[PDB]
Amino acid sequence: AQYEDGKQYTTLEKPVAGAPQVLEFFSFFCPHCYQFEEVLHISDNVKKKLPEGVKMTKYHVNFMGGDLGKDLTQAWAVAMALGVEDKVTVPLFEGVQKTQTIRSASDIRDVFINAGIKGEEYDAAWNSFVVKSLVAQQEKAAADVQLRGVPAMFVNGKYQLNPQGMDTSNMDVFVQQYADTVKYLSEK
Repeated sequence: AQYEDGKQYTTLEKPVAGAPQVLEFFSFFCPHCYQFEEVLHISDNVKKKLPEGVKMTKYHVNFMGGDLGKDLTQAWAVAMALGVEDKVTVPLFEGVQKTQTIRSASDIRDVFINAGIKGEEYDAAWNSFVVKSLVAQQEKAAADVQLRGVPAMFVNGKYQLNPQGMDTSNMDVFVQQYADTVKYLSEK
């Protein structure tokens, strides 16, 4: 066929029931993640090709960048709870990987303050049990699926994107292939 298991995707040996329809994992320490977000806009171009009714989930992971890696997972939980993902994703990536001004929880916080979320609002969110459960979810979802590397996308808890099996000579072509694949997997 044109899409083959082991080529553009792999199948999970141990399918994850009740998983989000399109589930994506990343880390602000992850260099391909930076690429995926700021150069390629993967999440975005996938959405543009998903059918009606399909929700997209994105989670941060702990296994990169030690202590600040966990801090980043909690802050992403804050971002999700407050609905400010789109206002912090870029300053977080650049603060971790470009300018390297993110070294502590306090620097993560500064990014939110600069993005216009209020101090009190952030600290309350930061400490809330709603953020605790949201952290728990991020970890649970990663745990369910063997997760040892990012970026990673899983469709219907069953299939995992395999970008190493796609051409990278042209970036636009890589994105569309990636996106079309998710759509195919989506419909399967």
